[PDB]
Amino acid sequence: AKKMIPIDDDKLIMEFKDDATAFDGTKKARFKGKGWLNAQLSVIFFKLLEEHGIKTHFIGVAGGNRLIVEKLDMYPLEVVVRNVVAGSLKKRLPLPEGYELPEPIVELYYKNDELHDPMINYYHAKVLGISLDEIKKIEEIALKVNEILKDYLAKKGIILVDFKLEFGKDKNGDIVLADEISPDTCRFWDAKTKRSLDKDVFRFDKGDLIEAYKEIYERITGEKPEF
Amino acid sequence: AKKMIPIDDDKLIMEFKDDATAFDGTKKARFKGKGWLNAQLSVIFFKLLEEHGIKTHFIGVAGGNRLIVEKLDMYPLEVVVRNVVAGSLKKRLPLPEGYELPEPIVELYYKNDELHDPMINYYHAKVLGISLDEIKKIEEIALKVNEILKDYLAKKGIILVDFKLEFGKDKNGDIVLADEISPDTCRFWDAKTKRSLDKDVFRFDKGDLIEAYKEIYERITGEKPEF
Repeated sequence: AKKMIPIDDDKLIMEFKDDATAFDGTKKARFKGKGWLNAQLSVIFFKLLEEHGIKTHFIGVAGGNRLIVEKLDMYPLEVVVRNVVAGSLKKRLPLPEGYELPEPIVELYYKNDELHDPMINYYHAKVLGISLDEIKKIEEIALKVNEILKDYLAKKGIILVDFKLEFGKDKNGDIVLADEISPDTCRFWDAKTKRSLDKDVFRFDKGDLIEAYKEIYERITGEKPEF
Repeated sequence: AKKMIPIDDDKLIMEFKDDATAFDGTKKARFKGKGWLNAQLSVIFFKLLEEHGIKTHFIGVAGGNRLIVEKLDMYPLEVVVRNVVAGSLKKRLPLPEGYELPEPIVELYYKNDELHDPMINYYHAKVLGISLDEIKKIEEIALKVNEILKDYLAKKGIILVDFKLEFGKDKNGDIVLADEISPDTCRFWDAKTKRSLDKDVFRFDKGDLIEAYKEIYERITGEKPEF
């Protein structure tokens, strides 16, 4: 879905591709224009978060589907924030899809292909070299990001169901939001109909992925995508 | 492995059986005298913890393989403390069996047969009705229990690799250690040889289960079991 291209010690290129993968690599397809949409939406979200005082790796656009991003010492984590029950949570808590959580859930996943990205807690993280203070800072950022995105999206008739973040550390030792923010990494439901406007359309053949991602883009920007 | 028999609102009978189960019920066998050993060892450990100020459900012995225990509102948790890498941890962190942890790991598991007892974090626990203060108290108790047991066992040439606890709440709202403490619920390794003196002998056919459990009993008591 994405390619990283080194420029120097300070920055690199993050390039969004049209490739889509699901179910641990077993499902694959290419969607023309997906890269452009995910790149554009990431930029929109990064800029919004920066305005709200969230440090992100976003530096600038490099034309096409390319972003210039800050080089970081990456944490081997995927940080998932969940507002509504969906996806893997249904296999952890006996709650139905669509269940409204009384407060957000934050889950930490250890990025490790061989172990298939298992969930971890604060004690496992410490063994991996991540201090409890770092973990607390990471979850604090993720929860603030959640508030900003959910509020922003709700005013555009979209329910932020859940989303996945990655983080790294900059040269000052500050924790910086990295990776992407897109319909690939978030669950987005229409507020009126509850239908998926995200990667679940591809995961479960709910319709046309490109049309769903365009709809998100159009609702957010107020204009049709130019590509 | 165990049966619970209600007496009244204050207490019940916890009875230890000779049955052994492994790998989610797929492996079964009966070991003559296992119930007696697990009952006796639980009593020994409960008494030791009580002397060190740990609240446990232990009230008294009711002859044979029967303990009288306090009735509690049980938490739907299994709390696992790990000092040495073994078992399921090898599938979560890329560390070898026998790896010495820099500090103990505490894992919370949601007791739910349908979901196969998935691991959970503090956020999932809150959704299940368990406050962060309760979770903190539970882990504090578990970590203290760990120190007491590991110190006690090391002076008898046994390495406490890991163990599993359950807890409930008494009528005063205090958090009380429940279930059992035995070679069924702990990993015990000989300090000299590193060989299993616990349920792993049954799990992986490492030898005679009864002989292993007797050895633990003999090392702890200083005398051969009478049954």
